[PDB]
Amino acid sequence: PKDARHDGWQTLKRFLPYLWPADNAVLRRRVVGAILMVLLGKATTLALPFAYKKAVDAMTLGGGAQPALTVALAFVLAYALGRFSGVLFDNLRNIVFERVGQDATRHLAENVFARLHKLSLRFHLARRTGEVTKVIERGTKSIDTMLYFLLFNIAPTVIELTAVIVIFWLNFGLGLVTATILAVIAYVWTTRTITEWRTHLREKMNRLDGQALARAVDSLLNYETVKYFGAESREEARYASAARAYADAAVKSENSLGLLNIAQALIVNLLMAGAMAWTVYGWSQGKLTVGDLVFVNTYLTQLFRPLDMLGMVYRTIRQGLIDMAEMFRLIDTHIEVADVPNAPALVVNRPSVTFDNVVFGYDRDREILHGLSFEVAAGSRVAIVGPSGAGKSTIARLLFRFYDPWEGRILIDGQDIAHVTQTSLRAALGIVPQDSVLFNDTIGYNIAYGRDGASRAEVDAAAKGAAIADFIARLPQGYDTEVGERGLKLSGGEKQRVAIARTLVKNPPILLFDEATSALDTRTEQDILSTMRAVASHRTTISIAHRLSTIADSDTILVLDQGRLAEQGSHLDLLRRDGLYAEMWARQAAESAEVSEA
Amino acid sequence: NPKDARHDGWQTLKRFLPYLWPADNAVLRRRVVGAILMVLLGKATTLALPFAYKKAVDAMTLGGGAQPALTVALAFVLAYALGRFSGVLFDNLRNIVFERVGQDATRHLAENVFARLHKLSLRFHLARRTGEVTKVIERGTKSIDTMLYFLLFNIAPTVIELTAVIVIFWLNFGLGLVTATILAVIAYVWTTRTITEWRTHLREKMNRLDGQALARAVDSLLNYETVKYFGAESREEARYASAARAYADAAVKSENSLGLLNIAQALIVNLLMAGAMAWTVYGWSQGKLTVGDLVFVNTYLTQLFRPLDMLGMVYRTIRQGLIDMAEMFRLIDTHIEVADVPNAPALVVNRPSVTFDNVVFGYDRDREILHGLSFEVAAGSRVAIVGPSGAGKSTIARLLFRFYDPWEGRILIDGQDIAHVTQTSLRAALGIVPQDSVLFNDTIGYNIAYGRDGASRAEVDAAAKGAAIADFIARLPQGYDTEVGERGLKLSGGEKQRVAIARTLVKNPPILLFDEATSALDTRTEQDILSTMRAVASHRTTISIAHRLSTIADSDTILVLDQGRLAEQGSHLDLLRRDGLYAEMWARQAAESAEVSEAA
Ligand SMILES: CCCCCCCCCCCC[N+](C)(C)[O-]
Ligand SMILES: CCCCCCCCCCCC[N+](C)(C)[O-]
Ligand SMILES: CCCCCCCCCCCC[N+](C)(C)[O-]
Ligand SMILES: CCCCCCCCCCCC[N+](C)(C)[O-]
Repeated sequence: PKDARHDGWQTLKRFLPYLWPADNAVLRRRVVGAILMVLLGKATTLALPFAYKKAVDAMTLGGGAQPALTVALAFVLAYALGRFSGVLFDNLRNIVFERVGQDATRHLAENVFARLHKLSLRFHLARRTGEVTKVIERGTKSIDTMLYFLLFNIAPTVIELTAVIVIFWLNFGLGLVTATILAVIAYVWTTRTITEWRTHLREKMNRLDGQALARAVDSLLNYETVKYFGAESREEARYASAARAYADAAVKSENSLGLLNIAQALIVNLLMAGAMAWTVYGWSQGKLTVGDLVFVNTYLTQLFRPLDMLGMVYRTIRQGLIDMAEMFRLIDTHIEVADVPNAPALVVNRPSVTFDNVVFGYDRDREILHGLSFEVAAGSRVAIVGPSGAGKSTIARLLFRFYDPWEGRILIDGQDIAHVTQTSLRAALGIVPQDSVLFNDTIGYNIAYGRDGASRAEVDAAAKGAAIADFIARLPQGYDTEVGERGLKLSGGEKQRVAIARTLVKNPPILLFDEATSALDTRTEQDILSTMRAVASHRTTISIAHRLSTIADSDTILVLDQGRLAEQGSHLDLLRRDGLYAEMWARQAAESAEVSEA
Repeated sequence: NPKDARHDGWQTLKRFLPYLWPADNAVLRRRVVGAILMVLLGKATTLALPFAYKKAVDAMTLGGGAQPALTVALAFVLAYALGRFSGVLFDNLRNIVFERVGQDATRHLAENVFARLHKLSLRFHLARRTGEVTKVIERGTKSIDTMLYFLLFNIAPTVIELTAVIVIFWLNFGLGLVTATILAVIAYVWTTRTITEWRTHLREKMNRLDGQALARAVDSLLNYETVKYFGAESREEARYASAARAYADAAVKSENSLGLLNIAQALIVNLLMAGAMAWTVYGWSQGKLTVGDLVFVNTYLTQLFRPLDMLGMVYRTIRQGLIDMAEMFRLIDTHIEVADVPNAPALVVNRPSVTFDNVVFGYDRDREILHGLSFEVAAGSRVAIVGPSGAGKSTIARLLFRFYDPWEGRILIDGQDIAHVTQTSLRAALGIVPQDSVLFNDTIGYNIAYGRDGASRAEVDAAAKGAAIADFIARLPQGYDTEVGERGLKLSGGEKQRVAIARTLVKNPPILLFDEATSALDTRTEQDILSTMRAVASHRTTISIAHRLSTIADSDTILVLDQGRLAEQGSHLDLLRRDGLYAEMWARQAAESAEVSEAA
């Protein structure tokens, strides 16, 4: 299986089950029909030059003005009809297949998509919409072009080349056979080596093009700054030099194409010259008819027509195979966090949260949690705070099982979250993160996202609960207002309110505020804090906060130092202890005063 | 006037022709001539080579005058092969010789448009998304290049060949044959075109669906965390699958239609083939035509219809290329709102005063903002401009840099109306630190050096020091070669403002503008940067446009705008004493800060 040379062959064999699904009968029928269309089309194209030979033969055999007229007429008509017919077969093959190709590549994409969702968070799925989109577009085009070239250019040509070898064998040579085989070998090898050089030139040209283009775009998007420094002439010169570098590279790449074409023309035409000369010489001895010259000429031109594209085909087939290989590598990549076999669902009857001696870090060379233990009582409002090395920023990620502890365990109710299904676990958890994100869709879609079947009544109830309902009411399209971009832009407080609403639709027993107000301004922070307190009403709530004043009303506060629980208690008890929390409090207070000073 | 014509493809091409035939470069003109010669040689060769084929056949079937027939046939066969290779050689030599011409012409068109875009008014608001613009321009470049190549090296050679084939078929056959092939070409073109319009529409629908599917997938992947938080994986998968199926259906239709065009083309071509070959053989029956003639006619027809095998795509591309090119010329045509007057003198700043003289202005003609604004800023003085929401102060810097002209009134620097001087000299007199400074996609050292064209490493260092950003750059791994902006290291607002101060330091302008310079900063950052700003304001005329009055209270004088006019003028104390608009504002701002101080 995967235990193989890892070449184009393996990638292709891996793709083969998509083309021959074994789920779908209809597609299998289509593949068969397409193959029949290939065989018919080749049969037709091989046959039609014989029709040409006969017409010539009848006019040359050949004592004057004879029934040769009827026969020659019949044969030219057969030849023309054959030409049209082969085209009909080829286009019919394309048509019958296209559904197969489209389905197979779709299923491959869907499999990759699903896996990418199963894979680890640590794969840094935070990047540019444009860059990713360009890459995926490029690869999609790559794999498609590749499939079409492989199935409908290379394979028919292998069949035709073999048939021409058998035919040329039976009726000529075998000097003819060796000459054409050597010609094909030289043609392929030459095309290949020149193509490798050409692909390198293409890459350089492409990179230069990107550079000139980046210069123009950066310049234009910075029109104000360019005016401010009166730098138009400068930017023009800057663009122009880049544009010149690009043009030089383009001239080189395009010229190298002329070289490949000429090289190919020489090979084909030496073969033409030799084959036709030899055919004439055979005719001179009465061994071969005059029709034979036409026969050989047609056979060779037909053979070498698909190889006219060979260079491009090769580059393309190469690139696609690379890209597919890449696809499969992702499908192959192992999943860091998995449900154990036959994992039970989490059942939350009492929503306590326990951290039991948790040792964790993102990377094995940097340990963040050094044996963290704490208990959060069901229904309590708790805060987790600490200074810079405390490790509090891991809590949410550990709790939703984005990662597993190196050592120790996390429990909800009485249960190790490592031993339950990931879906049931996340089903018990609500989060309002620091930067909530909106999908590119309506406010309603975004709120409804909290639970799969969510009704509009539910969206309304949640929107009320987060107090974003009036704002939505004052939009013309209300809940059908598109947001994100290109959509309406929301303020930070508005987005946090959507996030809270989303969680309200989910309606979880355990709710996490993960630096929820950290990006908000003061007035916004104070406003959203009452909504948060209200929404915390009959849930176990864990608030992870930088600014202590925002969490002072907590039932209890857990203070972390150096990956362990340093202090615990209510805000007054902690101030009374004169410990780490008290110090932080003083410090934050002092800074608040300082800003007020100025 | 060439611009005085119907707006079609012909006009667009005629506009492009001077780029192809420069009358500046000459070398390129030679290349164009040479390329045309390669077209002619290549055509002569391809038209000639079937005759060599015809003759070879003739020597084999009427070997009476052509002997030794083996020798005659061989010589002709070799002639034919040599001819094939030769036509290919001419064609590629033509491409090679032209390619520099093409690249240069399109480069110049691009440079003309670029220069224009910089000349056009700010109101076209040229700040938008990099990815979209880049993909569009890439699309347009590919589009125009492809149409040029198809026009010069597919359509035109085919016209030459088609005419030649008509003259030849005329002299030596038919002329029923001439009519038949011409009818065939006409049917072929018409069928191809009508099918192509339909196909192009299907292509557009397909493409739009593809983008939609890709966007759903990308939104999901970039939102892996949120998708996780809500257990929404299956939902997102189904959501991708639905779009993906819509795309696949559209693609299937589009590719199927390709099969229809190909089949229609083959029907037309092959009917012609059948008729021509029948007519030729029957002509042979009557002793009119040689058997070589059959081969000759067949070869001629296949050669004629090979470049037309691409006709559909070709048609789609050339059309699009022409549209895109027209768009280019439209930009070049668009008139310039703000221009130097003819033979404009340089602005000469000896004493750097600034005068606003009865200035009436608005961005748009139905909304007037400045209603006759007048003020004098003394050379070397430090002044602030403040006002409430409708005062119009946000226009001042834009008027000074002549992004726009006053509707009425004028602006003077050192007694010279800025409308009548060269824009470059005027802008040379002015420094600005704007509210949001922007960085080029390049190193931080480049961004600082940008203040003056020839800026030395030393000047950059001095400016960085004056901006108090030198220490920060030192602690960068790559120092001045640290890449910044998008695709680069992210700088804080204060860091960006400090880079802007450094650029202005490199520039060393006589007059300096702080245009809401600290308005995007937090309080401490603002307080830090203000001392730097004051130091750099030392011996310049400085104009500070500020929302927050406390940040400008130490000004030599303060200009208070209300409703597009000068309401109040004077020192911060004179203004508090008057108990006027500035006083009210001051009081209110103080109140607000205290209220904010309250929440702690
Ligand atoms: C309809 C075609 C769907 C198949 C999936 C296409 C995704 C292409 C991504 C290829 C990128 C691989 N890589 C990283 C080497 O570029
Ligand atoms: C939105 C209007 C587009 C006009 C922009 C033209 C600026 C010149 C950039 C052309 C780039 C040429 N290229 C891609 C070959 O480098
Ligand atoms: C071959 C290089 C010539 C400059 C390339 C400029 C690209 C032009 C893109 C124009 C597209 C505008 N549009 C879609 C409205 O037609
Ligand atoms: C690291 C990049 C690999 C990501 C591949 C994701 C494949 C998602 C499917 C996108 C296919 C777009 N399509 C086929 C509709 O054009």
